[PDB]
Amino acid sequence: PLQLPPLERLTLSQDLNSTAAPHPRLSQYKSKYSSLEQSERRRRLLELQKSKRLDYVNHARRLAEDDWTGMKKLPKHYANQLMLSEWLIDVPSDLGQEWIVVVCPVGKRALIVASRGSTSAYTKSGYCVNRFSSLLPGGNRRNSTAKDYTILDCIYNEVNQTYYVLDVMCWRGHPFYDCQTDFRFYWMHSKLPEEEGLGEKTKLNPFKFVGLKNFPCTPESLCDVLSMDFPFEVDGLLFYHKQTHYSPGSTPLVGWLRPYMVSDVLGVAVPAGPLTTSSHSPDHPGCLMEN
Amino acid sequence: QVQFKLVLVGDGGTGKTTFVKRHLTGEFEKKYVATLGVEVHPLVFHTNRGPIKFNVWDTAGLEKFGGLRDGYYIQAQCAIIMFDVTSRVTYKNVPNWHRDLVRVCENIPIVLCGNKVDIKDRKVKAKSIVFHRKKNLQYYDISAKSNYNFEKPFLWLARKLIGDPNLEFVAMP
Amino acid sequence: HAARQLLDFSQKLDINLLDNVVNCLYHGEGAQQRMAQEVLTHLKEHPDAWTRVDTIQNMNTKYYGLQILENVIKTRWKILPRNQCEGIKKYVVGLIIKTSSDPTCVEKEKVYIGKLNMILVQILKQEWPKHWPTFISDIVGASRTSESLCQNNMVILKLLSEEVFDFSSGQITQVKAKHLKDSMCNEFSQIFQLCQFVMENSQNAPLVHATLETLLRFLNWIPLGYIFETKLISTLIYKFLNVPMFRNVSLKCLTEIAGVSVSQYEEQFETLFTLTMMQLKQMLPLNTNIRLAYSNGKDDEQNFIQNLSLFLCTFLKEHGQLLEKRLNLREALMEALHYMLLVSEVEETEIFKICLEYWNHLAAELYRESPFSTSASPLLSGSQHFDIPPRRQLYLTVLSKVRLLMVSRMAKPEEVLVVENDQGEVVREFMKDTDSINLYKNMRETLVYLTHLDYVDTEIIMTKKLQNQVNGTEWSWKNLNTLCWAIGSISGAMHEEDEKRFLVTVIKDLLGLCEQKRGKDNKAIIASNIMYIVGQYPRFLRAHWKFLKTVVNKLFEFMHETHDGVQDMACDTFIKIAQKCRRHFVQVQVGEVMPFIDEILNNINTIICDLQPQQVHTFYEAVGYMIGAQTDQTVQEHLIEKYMLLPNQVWDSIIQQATKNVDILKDPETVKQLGSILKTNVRACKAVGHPFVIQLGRIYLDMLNVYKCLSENISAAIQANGEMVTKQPLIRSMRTVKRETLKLISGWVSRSNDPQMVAENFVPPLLDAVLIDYQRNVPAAREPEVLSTMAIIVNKLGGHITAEIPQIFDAVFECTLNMINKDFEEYPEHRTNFFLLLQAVNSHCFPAFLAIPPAQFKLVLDSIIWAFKHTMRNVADTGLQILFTLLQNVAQEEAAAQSFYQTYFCDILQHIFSVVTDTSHTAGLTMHASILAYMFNLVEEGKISTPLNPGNPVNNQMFIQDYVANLLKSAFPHLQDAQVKLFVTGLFSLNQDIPAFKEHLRDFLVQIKEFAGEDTSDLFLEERETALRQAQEEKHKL
Ligand SMILES: Nc1nc2c(ncn2[C@@H]2O[C@H](COP(=O)(O)OP(=O)(O)OP(=O)(O)O)[C@@H](O)[C@H]2O)c(=O)[nH]1
Ligand SMILES: [Mg+2]
Ligand code: NA
Repeated sequence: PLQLPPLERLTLSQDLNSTAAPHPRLSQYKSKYSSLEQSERRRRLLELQKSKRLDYVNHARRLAEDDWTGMKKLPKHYANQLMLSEWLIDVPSDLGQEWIVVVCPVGKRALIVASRGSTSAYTKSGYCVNRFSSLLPGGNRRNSTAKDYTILDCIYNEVNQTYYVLDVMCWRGHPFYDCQTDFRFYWMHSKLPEEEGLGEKTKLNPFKFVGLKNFPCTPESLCDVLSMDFPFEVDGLLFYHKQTHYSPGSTPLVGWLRPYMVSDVLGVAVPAGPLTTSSHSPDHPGCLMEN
Repeated sequence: QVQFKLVLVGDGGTGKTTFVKRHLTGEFEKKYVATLGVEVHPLVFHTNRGPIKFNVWDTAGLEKFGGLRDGYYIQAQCAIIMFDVTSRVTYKNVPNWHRDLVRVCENIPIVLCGNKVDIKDRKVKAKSIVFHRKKNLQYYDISAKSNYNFEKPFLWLARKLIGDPNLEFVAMP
Repeated sequence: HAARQLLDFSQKLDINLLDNVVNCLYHGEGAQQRMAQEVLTHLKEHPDAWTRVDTIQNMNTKYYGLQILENVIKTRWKILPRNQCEGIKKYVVGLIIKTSSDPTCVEKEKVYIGKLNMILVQILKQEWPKHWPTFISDIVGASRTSESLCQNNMVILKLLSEEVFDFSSGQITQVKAKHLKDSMCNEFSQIFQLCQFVMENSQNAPLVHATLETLLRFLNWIPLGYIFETKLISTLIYKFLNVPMFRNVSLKCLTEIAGVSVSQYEEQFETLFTLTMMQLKQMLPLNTNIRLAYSNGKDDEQNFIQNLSLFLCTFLKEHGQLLEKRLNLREALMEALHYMLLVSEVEETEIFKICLEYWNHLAAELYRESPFSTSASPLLSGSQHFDIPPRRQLYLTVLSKVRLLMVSRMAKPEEVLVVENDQGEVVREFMKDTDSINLYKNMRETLVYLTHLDYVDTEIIMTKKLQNQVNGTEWSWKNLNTLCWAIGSISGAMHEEDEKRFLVTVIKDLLGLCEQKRGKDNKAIIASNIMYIVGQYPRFLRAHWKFLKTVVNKLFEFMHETHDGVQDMACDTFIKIAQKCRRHFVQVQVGEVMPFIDEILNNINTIICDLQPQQVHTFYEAVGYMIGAQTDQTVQEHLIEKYMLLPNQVWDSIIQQATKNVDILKDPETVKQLGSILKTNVRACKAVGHPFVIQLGRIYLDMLNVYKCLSENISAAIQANGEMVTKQPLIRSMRTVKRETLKLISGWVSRSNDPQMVAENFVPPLLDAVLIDYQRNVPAAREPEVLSTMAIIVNKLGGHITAEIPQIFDAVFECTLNMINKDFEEYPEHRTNFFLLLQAVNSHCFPAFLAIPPAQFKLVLDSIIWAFKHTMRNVADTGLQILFTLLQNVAQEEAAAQSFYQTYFCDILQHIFSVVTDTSHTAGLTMHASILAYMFNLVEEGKISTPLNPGNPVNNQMFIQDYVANLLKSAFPHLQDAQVKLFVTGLFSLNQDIPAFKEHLRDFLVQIKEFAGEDTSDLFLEERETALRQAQEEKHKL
């Protein structure tokens, strides 16, 4: 009989249903203090709140010019710029009409910033993982020297040396924060496949940028979705409310599930990709060069 | 801005020279090419009380390359006696270096530096370094190779020569 | 202005030389030449000296001329005509007389004076006893007639003393020095008297202070009679100790006397302590904040305190056992102990380190009086429990304050230094033996001792502190760090059962403190301390699974935290815990069905996907220790496979691409991936050990193949564009793959446990891939760690790799040698490593040296002589160790060992003296002496064949004695036959006393620097002569 301290309540954020932890069901169905079961509520007020009280124009320039003079609020450096999901718990009553889903790959979440003739990739922690040339506006030595920056939201997949583009928050020196996901996503898929070599590998563009497809969340779609092949291995599924602006930090307006959690949180087929997680010289070489 | 003459003495291989060139290039010399006599190197540090210029008199540790030894010391205003914590002999001779020095400069701030702390196999345990105590000198563990406590010997002397305990380095224009 | 002067046969001026010296001290790149030419005005002689100090910036030129005069005196004094020596002493004495008196002696710097006096001492070392008999009487008489003359004469005595008793070893020969020591002692009365006369009567402050200064250097050696059996202690304390401008010198004297062993003067020390304490209580009131007095103090008030530290600590440490037994001193000891506490709060690290030196000694002296806690309860009769040891009794209240001290000022435990390696790769290094961390260790040790004598006091002190943080609002990050640092230090100092109650309460409060505190700034600091604490007490974690589990899980989520630092914290802690709690992760605990490791493995990516590259490496090393715990080889193999599943698929993807286009291994990103994949393999290997062969064996052949690829790339590039290319991102990225591959390979063979298996399998592919490749690279492109990798593996396999040595020595030996055999500077890392490799071979593979042709051997041995010629201390050293070890390996081989002596003995002997008599190789003294000793001792019996070749009537001993004789006589022709005979005798009679052998060598190193001349004979032959045989007999006695 230990009497052992409740170290499980040790927490630094206030983020509800953090994906930084397991689903709010595996540990406590009634949960812990910074976890929920009612997403429906906050979802509604949050977008009934989108009435620009925020200078996203000025902020995009700050990320691009690494300038933070400053002469509820937006993060003041390269960390915490991405818009993160909570687990999908309160499955919406209108899910198949208002929401969308992006199949996500196994990789690294990054904040991509292209300006002043270069491109950098940051983690959620604002830790620089890469500095390189790219074909995003502002991201290579051949560009406009004048507010032509681009800020993207990507997952970097190692095997494919591709940065899969998850969202766009700023393109050609114009911010898309104030725009709905519907619009943000359409834009990606109309402009990404319209840049010269953006989606291929060359000297000025060493890392291909591919946009991630989105799909509808109707029973039919979700089925066919889980039945699909992808150019990568599947990490999970992101669900976006079509109407959400792009807010740095955690929101309920996009939720996350792992493939196997899907056909048991809503109701769909379960066959393909949803499953819970003389001596002797013996080694033979792939390359096969000189002994 | 005002300047000072800093005499840097120690045995051969101590790291004196490697130490000073790190400071004016940020580069690290793996080679051991001995100093002949002395070589005066200007170092500038930018403090919150204006710039400060040290004239490092990087003298030679090797007996045959000694030159005009105590001759160099004359009119010094601060010193940096150094040894190699991977070589006990270098610490055992510090008293000889300090002796030659204070007969010329009978009251100047002096710092004692044990270099090579980055090396794993250390021979001069921190327990043994006690010379500075009864001579009222400052001591520091340093590494020219890793920049461990790199600027310490200089911050201390500056604090002493300017007469400001809260003097700081900033690296202004 | 060329300004050169090699022209003596011309009337050579003063205005000119006086112009270069101003350059040496004043201007610039021209001054290099000036300094460079005055170094050269030291060729012929000093016929200039006389006119240089005669006809005079000014003092600086006279100073320069003094150095020259100084040299001839230390050098040729003996062979000089007596009548001329006499001119010098009179010129020097006179020159001293004049400068002193002058009303402007404070301006004509003490520098010129200090030099003159110093030259006088120089002369005295030469003939003071025998040719200057009245010296001490004269100077005393003069000091009594003139104060000005007395003030300087007091400096003449301080110098003379420290030249005979402080710095004689090395500069003076042993017998000569003892004669001067004797001489300084047979006439110290008249001296000491004068000092007393001055202290009692002279009211001249500069004269008196300097007499206290000369006294401080006399306390090093003078007969104790003058100290304890005179009123010296009495004068110092009553007269000078209190007055400002004498407090520091006076206290230092006292400190020197307190440092003596008391066996005979117990009384004097006592009245020395109590008498001093009176004066301090009058100087420094006990109620004054010493920290501030230091904080707001000058150089003299600051040093007085440091000194106070020195006095107090030195005295207690050595005579504390005496302040105790005597019951009258009990109050002065409590005041002294009260002073140490006030001085302990000074904000200076060097003072605290002195104060701490004592506390660690008190706490240690009372830990062995009794390591136990005073039986915790009272007696049934209410009487005194009596369990209190007699001495600890006297310190109880003080010990409590010292515990508070450790807990209030605990040093940071770990020292982190961020700094990028020679690749531009940015990393965090952990310092290991820094003074700062020694501070932590000491602090810990002190509190850990105190916790053993009474942990309740420790646990209460820590509870007050911790509570004063919760509510008490003594809140600040600096303080909360110090406390938990302290809590962490005493880990293991309690009984396992109190540890439980302590931990649980400590951390519950901290957990509480985290909720009440607003701000992610405050919360992370706290959560980090909690994690630090829960990390130091694996004992607890090992006995409470659910807790261990809750802690790892909490760390996993912290691994997505984005606040500065946290992710570093969570990883360090996690590897720490896995290292010490590993068996619990791989074995099924009460409450679940499968071993935790499984969860961890089934989820690696979701745990680590927000971490930086290095953190990912640290995480992988963490889980490595877990898997290393699973001793079921079937289950362990399955675990390793999945463990390496992520790094492998990257690897396996890149490899397939190169089996189509080897130019993909030139792609900046694939190379960046290759390095990180390897770094991961290196960490995993470090923790899993030998079993890791399953993974290494799987990528081994392909890995060595990319190695050759990358190595041929770098080399090409360099050959085409010079060393400059190595300083560009891709060539550094490529170096990295090579370097980590070598770490991986040498890392595993280190921890391998099947010598033949490693030798038959993983060693042959090394040859073509790494060795012939090193050979085939251009010099500027060869990887020095190829040689140190090989060294490690020869160290490991020894006998099992002896047959490959030739083939290895082919690839690398001569080719490497050619890079390091033109000077002693270029390719340092190659010199170092090459010889580390040659050592491991000579050390664990010597039969190889016999197998190869007699001429490759000579080549081998030749390089060893090359090693100990090196001015790089490390290389020269390794060079001596190889030679010394080599000679003994030869000794075992009876048959073919007599040929070695025939061919090489005399030559090795010649080469050793070569560097013995070289002023730049003094750090090898010990080994020099060891090796020669071994060789001469060998001479006296074991060299069974004839070297001279004129039969047996020329026995080897006599030959060696006559070969070394001419060796030195031909090399040092100025030495008289007697100096050289002496030396050769010493080499055989001291052949069994290494320390004495050492001093012998050094004595020779002094004589060769002097022209002792066949003329005068100061060497004390007959005396020294027998003392050698008085060592010869020690060999065949006991
Ligand atoms: N590992 C390590 N090596 C060092 C460090 N500092 C210096 N060294 C090495 O030690 C040697 C130092 O040589 P120098 O700097 O010339 O030492 P020095 O003889 O006192 O300087 P001079 O005689 O005036 O030329 C070089 O080989 C350096 O590579 C250090 O902090 N760590
Ligand atoms: Mg040198
Ligand atoms: Na002196």
